[PDB]
Amino acid sequence: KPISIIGVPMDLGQTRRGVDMGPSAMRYAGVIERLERLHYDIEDLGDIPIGKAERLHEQGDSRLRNLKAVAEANEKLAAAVDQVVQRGRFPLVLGGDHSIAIGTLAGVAKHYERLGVIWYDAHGDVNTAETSPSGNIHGMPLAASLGFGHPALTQIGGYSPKIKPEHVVLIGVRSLDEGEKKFIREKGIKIYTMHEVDRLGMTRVMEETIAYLKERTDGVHLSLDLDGLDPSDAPGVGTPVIGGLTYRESHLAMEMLAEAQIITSAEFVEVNPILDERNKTASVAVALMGSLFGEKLM
Amino acid sequence: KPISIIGVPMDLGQTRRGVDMGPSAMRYAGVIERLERLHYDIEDLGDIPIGKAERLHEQGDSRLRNLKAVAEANEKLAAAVDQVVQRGRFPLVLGGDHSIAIGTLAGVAKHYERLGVIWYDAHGDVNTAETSPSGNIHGMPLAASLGFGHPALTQIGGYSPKIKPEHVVLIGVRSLDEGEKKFIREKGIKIYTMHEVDRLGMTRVMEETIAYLKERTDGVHLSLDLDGLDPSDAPGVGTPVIGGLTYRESHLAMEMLAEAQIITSAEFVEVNPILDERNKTASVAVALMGSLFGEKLM
Amino acid sequence: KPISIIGVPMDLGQTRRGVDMGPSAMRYAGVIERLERLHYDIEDLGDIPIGKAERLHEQGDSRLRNLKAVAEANEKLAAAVDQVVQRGRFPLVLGGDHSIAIGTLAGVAKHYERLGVIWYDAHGDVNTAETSPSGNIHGMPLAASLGFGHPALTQIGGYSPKIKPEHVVLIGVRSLDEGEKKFIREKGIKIYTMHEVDRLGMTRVMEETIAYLKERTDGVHLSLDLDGLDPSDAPGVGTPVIGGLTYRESHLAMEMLAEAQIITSAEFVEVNPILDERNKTASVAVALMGSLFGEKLM
Amino acid sequence: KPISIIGVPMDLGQTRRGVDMGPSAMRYAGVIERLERLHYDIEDLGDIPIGKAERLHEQGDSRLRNLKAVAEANEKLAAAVDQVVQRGRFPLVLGGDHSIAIGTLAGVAKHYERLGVIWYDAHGDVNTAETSPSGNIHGMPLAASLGFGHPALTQIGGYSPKIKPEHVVLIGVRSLDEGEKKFIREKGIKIYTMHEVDRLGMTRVMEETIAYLKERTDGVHLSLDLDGLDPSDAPGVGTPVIGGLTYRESHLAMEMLAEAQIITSAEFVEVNPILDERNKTASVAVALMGSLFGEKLM
Amino acid sequence: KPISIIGVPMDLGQTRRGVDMGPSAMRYAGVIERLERLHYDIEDLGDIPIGKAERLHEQGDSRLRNLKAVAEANEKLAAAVDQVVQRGRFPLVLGGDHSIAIGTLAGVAKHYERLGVIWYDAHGDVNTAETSPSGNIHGMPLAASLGFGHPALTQIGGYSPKIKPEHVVLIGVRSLDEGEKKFIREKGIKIYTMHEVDRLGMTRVMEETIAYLKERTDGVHLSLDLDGLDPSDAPGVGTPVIGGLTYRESHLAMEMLAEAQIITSAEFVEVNPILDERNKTASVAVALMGSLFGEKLM
Amino acid sequence: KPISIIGVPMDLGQTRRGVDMGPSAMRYAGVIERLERLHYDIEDLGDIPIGKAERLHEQGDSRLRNLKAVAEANEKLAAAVDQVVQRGRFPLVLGGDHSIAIGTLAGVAKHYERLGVIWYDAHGDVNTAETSPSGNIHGMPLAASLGFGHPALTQIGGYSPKIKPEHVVLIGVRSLDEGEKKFIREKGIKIYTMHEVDRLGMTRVMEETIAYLKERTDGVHLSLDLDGLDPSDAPGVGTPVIGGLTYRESHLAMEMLAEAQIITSAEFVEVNPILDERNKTASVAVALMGSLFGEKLM
Ligand SMILES: N[C@@H](CCCC[NH3+])C(=O)O
Ligand SMILES: N[C@@H](CCCC[NH3+])C(=O)O
Ligand SMILES: N[C@@H](CCCC[NH3+])C(=O)O
Ligand SMILES: N[C@@H](CCCC[NH3+])C(=O)O
Ligand SMILES: N[C@@H](CCCC[NH3+])C(=O)O
Ligand SMILES: N[C@@H](CCCC[NH3+])C(=O)O
Ligand SMILES: [Mn+2]
Ligand SMILES: [Mn+2]
Ligand SMILES: [Mn+2]
Ligand SMILES: [Mn+2]
Ligand SMILES: [Mn+2]
Ligand SMILES: [Mn+2]
Ligand SMILES: [Mn+2]
Ligand SMILES: [Mn+2]
Ligand SMILES: [Mn+2]
Ligand SMILES: [Mn+2]
Ligand SMILES: [Mn+2]
Ligand SMILES: [Mn+2]
Repeated sequence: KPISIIGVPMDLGQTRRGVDMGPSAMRYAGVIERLERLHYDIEDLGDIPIGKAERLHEQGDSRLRNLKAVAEANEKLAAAVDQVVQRGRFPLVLGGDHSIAIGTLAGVAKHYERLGVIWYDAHGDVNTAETSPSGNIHGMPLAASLGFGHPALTQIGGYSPKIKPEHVVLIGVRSLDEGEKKFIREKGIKIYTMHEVDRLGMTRVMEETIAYLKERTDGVHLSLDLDGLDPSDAPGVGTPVIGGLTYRESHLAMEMLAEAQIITSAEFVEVNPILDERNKTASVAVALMGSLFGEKLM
Repeated sequence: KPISIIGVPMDLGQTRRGVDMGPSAMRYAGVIERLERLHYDIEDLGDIPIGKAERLHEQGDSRLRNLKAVAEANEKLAAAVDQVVQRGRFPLVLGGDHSIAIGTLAGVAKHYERLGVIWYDAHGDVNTAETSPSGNIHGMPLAASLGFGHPALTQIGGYSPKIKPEHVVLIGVRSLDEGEKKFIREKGIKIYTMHEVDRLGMTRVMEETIAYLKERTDGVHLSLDLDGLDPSDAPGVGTPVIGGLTYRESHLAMEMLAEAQIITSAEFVEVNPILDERNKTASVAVALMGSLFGEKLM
Repeated sequence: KPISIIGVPMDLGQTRRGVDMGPSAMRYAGVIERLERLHYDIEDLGDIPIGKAERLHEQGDSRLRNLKAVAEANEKLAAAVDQVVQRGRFPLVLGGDHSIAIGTLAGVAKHYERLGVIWYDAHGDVNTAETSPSGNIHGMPLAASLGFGHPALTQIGGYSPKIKPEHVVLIGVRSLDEGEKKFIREKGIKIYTMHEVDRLGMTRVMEETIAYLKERTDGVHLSLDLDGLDPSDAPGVGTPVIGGLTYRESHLAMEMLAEAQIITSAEFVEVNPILDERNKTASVAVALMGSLFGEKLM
Repeated sequence: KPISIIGVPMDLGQTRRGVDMGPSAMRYAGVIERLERLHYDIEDLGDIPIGKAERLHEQGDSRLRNLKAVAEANEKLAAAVDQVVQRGRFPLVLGGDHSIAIGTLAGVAKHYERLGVIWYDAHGDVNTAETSPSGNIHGMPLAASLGFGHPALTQIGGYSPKIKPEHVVLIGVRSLDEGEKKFIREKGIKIYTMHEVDRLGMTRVMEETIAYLKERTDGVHLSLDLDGLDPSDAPGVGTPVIGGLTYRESHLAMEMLAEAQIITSAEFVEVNPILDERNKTASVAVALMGSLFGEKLM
Repeated sequence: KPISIIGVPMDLGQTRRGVDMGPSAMRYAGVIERLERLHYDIEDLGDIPIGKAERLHEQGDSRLRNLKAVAEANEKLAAAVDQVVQRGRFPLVLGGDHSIAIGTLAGVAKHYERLGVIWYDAHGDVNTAETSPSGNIHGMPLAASLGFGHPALTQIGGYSPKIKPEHVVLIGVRSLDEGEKKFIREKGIKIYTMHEVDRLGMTRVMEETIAYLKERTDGVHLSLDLDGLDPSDAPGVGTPVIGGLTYRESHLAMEMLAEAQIITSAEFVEVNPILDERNKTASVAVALMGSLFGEKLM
Repeated sequence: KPISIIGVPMDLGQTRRGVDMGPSAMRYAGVIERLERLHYDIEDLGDIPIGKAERLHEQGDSRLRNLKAVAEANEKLAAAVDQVVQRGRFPLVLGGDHSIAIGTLAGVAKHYERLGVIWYDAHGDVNTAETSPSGNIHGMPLAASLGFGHPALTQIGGYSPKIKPEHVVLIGVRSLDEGEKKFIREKGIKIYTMHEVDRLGMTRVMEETIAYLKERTDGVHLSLDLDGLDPSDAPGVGTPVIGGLTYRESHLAMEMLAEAQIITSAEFVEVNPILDERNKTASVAVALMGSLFGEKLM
């Protein structure tokens, strides 16, 4: 299927400057060339225009920083993603902080009966204004997409929820807020923390994940946050957490997904050039995209 | 069960300065806070007073450096640990070179019919004056606790041996003196060298270890030497050996032990701030303690 | 005097991706805040729109890569800078590869009888299509501004030359192409290579430079290329050259310039986040700007 | 003159754990051996007992954290230093955060008509409860010794002030709070910030400093804070500030002082093993002490 | 069986200087000492004399650089290896770029009915003048040994092919040229790329490899290219490729081979001191050789 | 004057393996290319054949390790150097441990009435069997050349002494053995330790050195030991000593010597690839050679 790249230079879902440079860092790491090589009809649709954050004092509220700007940008993203899907192309979204998942999922989900999601990350991203210890929307996209959160975020695209809890698989988690542990537990979301990765190995984790979703969804969205990988492998992220997934485990994960042919949409987020060591993180993301799209060693 | 912390600023069992700073580096790495967060009744009993070593030429055996001072301090530790166990609390001992295991085991062992020991280390620590290539008592604690060595060491606490060979499991070993290989072989001590860890995986090694001990002991003491981990993960150790256990394997190990609920006492040793990179090693110890005491990702 | 910031996300004057991210890396390194603290009326005019380069095979000269797009963008910059000077504000230009000096000098020069230029760099940037070993316009801005090169470059702003050779002082030079050595020699441009910096000391070099220019110009433009500093201090540059100016020498230089009160415009260029170590280079630029604008230790 | 070493494991004048390990890190870096080699009658008097900080809520006040504990410890230090001086020995104090300077100066000053002070540091340490942005007493010792501050600190030793402003020379300063700049300016304290070091060179700075003091004091106290050196040379400090004095400049400074024979008392502070890279900082301090006490290359 | 060491200071099969220093870096890393310790009758036969590259204008070597010189050196190597085998000694060949495999296999193969080969590498080394993107013979030894390539290479030793495709097992591959992918695919060579290593694990991979070869060969040659290990573990190699085999995986591999007792000859290649970090790579090689030759942890 | 390169792969004058690799690491760092570029008639005469160390039990060398082998190699070197000088060519000797200076000076000195020597080093290299704390001849070449030491060393070339103490200038010294301090002091050798470099600066030091020698010699030999530079700049050396000469200071030194046109012969020694970081040290050497031979920035 042809691919359309949409850059979302988003940094409103958080407070550290630099993550808005993620889309072009990956471009500069050679994302187009890498995929053309695999014989893809790749198209770069450019970047979604992101506004300037409204003063904290007139925004949606403290627990939801930049609510309106984040919401607006996500609306635009959702429209772009929708069009791409309508054109029969695979939407490959580049971030940008994780709050963009709200827009991506909004543009995609409506096209599937039962959309599944693989959240490759160090965090669960299932906070709400109530549970968030930061007020940063980049830590709420999964919860919002499940229909839990401020309506300005849960209603992006004019519908909700985008996916069901039983259709989500979290992988690589190692940093959950108390509220989130409760949410995951209560909503019954399938999760493989680093404990399971270390205990079962990435091969079993991926095998179980693929089987689980293939068995109950009609499309699967890969929402990959680079902080899911260990900071030594992906140093350029806003909220790094040690003891993460290795460079090799991540390639095995992408290769298995490619092999399974279940990924129908994808986004690579949280790449921050300003916190990186010579674009290493954007490079990992591009290499991972290569594997996901079929690049093989033999 | 409530926890009591006992610091043993010991460096007499070896020759490199700095390991005596281990207890406070771990305190500064936040050991109390980490455990309080887990809802424990944690108490810090302070540090055992360590004497000064007498003139080497006045010492009566070069194969046992600082014997008197090491024995003396270990007696004190044994008393302290005994007191804690008597009070119904779990003794968490912080080192300090590994020779302190002699005191810890002396204070604990007497309270169990068949105490088991998990020696997580790169070394066997089973030397004697006869086999030691260094004369450093920090390389003799396991042998001494098994009743093999100078009576000044084997009789701490007024009894011997503290544990039986068939109740010991060595994990992470990769540096054994010839005499030690003979000792382990002949005494029939269960050992998983890096070869087994690589070949079987930490999960299998830990499963077998837990099953083995749970099946024949009434308490299990964890004697964790930070040099068991790779020097890249735990740089601050006096006798580093490459090709060690990773940060993740160690967390998995602690997590499985916690899960099994078999650990009845523990000690974290060989942390040396002076050979470290910004307290990294002390921090690893604290994070591993978190996992040992039940800290979970989900 | 109030300051106006103009970002020029330019990478057309060279071939390595990333230098276009320079303006925002410096913004993220806190340029506005640093200057506001000094009590300045600082204004950020945004970024000059940079077009896309036309097909190389369609371009009419390989010795002048991206000539049209580079000229076009420089025209825009010149207009913007002119506007700022007309408004009685100091133009602070952020790059972006060094080819932007053509636009900056074009907008400024017209306002002075004898504009002086301090070129703090590892290179002379005095190549022409004839002498350039690369065809990269970023290595030609000083020559072009002196009226030497392709008219598309020498005529930006509708006039030429912008400055006279006798009013230029090169500092920190350590990498000159043969043609450039000839140019500097023949045009009689004052130059302090690393040999002079080492031999005389930065203090003497700066004293002589300030006296020289103050004695014959009515305004002085500081064109600071971060690659003038040693790669260990400023790693994020496209063409690093070892044996450069230290962090301290650069602060002393800026401090002496501020003290002299001769700088009437300035530009900080060649910052590339993608070749950097956690925005270090952009940070150095911001700290140097602080000193240039009067920041003092006591 | 014979030397007496007094360790002051102080961390109450600040908030980061670890600086209390400074005295023994330097001991472990071999301070005694280094000085014995120079044929000194060196004596180690041990460490001053430091209490536990009183709860913020019952202490002297917010702007003066741990006031009573700091004061008390300084009283003890002053008594110890006084005795040493009375015994005709040179007092060499090892810290420990800089607040210990209050005790050292109290024990020394009373023995001189006009005691001079060389404050080798990145900071001025002339804050008061009024000007302090932290409430940390380690940033007030110089001001307190000049008689400016809370009486609990200004009256240590039963007298004040300990020295006169005109008898103080600050060297290496590069991080002053606004209040401090005012204090220095108004009290007329001689200061050589990094600007002067870069501009005049360490040789001239030291020459001027030595002449200045030799010309008006009857004894000179060297209060050396390791953060005075660049963080790359002395990484183990609580409040590092970039762009500092090099390893060589510091040795030249010590060698010139030794040569001048004007230093009558000294203290090396802020060494923190826990923030260091393999005791590098304590090692620098010991090497510097070697130079100060006469160690020469030829 | 007694061991004979033959150094082959070869760098003709490639273009980066330094790999000719491989043999002595390993000797300096203690290869003799390490093997003597295991009680071997080790003999060092010295180095094969290698020639100088003749003028390109003279002889042609665009697709086959240094053909004559590489061929002549390999003839010498083949003779030396043959003699050692004839003397009933195990030939341990130290390189030197991988083109030396042509000579090693030529001297060994003729002595076995069905010689097997384990090619531990990041590359396939199965290029031909036709498929090679570099013209570097160090990327053609496996193809040449299989009887595919220039006769000057395929006929070394006076016979061809040296081994059969079905008796070859590639391990650690992660960088194959298109032509090589086709070759491996068509020739039916057994291969475990990093995908298989990650998916099955090194234990499984080695078990399958040993059973596969033991089941159909009468001897097995280990051709170990240090670049098979990740660049972080073996930095000193001419063509590093990230995402490689770890230091522990490699030890496990060597330990299992020793255990299986199937290796009848071996070579360690591509060690380049000039691209290394303090002989780290030569050190890993010596360590791996120790394991291969029976060194055990217990 | 035409240049002849003579490699001396010597490691007999010391005990750490690797320094014998110095000559080719420099060749690989591009020494020929660098000098040809300066339009020199450069010739590479190859390497002096060096022997193997004979059994300690056989010949004695505790205070004079490898005496016979070091002496014999130096005789060969002396002949080679003599011939080159006889042919009217400048002898450029590449080491190899510093003991080779004995052979270089032996081949050169006889051709001058008053040969001067600039010993750029961290050490004095003026030990004798009596004063040497190591028995390593690489720490005795200067003393031996001055006619002090074992006759096997002092008589190389059939004459002694090669030079006079008053014609020697040591630069960069920071590590002298007590006996050496006495020797230098008593022999009246001119020396600039790091204290003088720091105090006077490299410009002053070189000016004084050039005027001193130019005023009383008819030729000057540059004996440059890379360990004279700081270990951060030249990491690959057998006996590094911190607080050394910077990369820039060394270039200035070479630039001033070239300018003075007083150097008539030279040798670059102690380069050890095996203790280096990617040939960095050999690279610095080649760079310094370029400056020495006239390479200029302008
Ligand atoms: N859970 C944290 C971190 C989220 C990071 C998202 N990129 C929060 O909600 O603030
Ligand atoms: N086995 C060695 C090293 C022991 C290290 C103990 N911490 C010895 O006995 O000396
Ligand atoms: N002088 C070289 C390098 C210039 C670098 C400019 N930023 C050239 O003209 O290509
Ligand atoms: N000036 C700052 C830092 C002082 C650091 C003293 N060691 C303060 O007063 O908080
Ligand atoms: N496959 C590449 C790299 C080979 C590397 C061999 N050591 C080539 O043939 O050029
Ligand atoms: N002075 C010491 C070190 C000399 C190093 C010579 N390269 C010695 O003679 O052993
Ligand atoms: Mn995350
Ligand atoms: Mn996320
Ligand atoms: Mn151990
Ligand atoms: Mn141990
Ligand atoms: Mn430049
Ligand atoms: Mn430039
Ligand atoms: Mn300070
Ligand atoms: Mn201070
Ligand atoms: Mn390879
Ligand atoms: Mn290979
Ligand atoms: Mn030396
Ligand atoms: Mn030397």
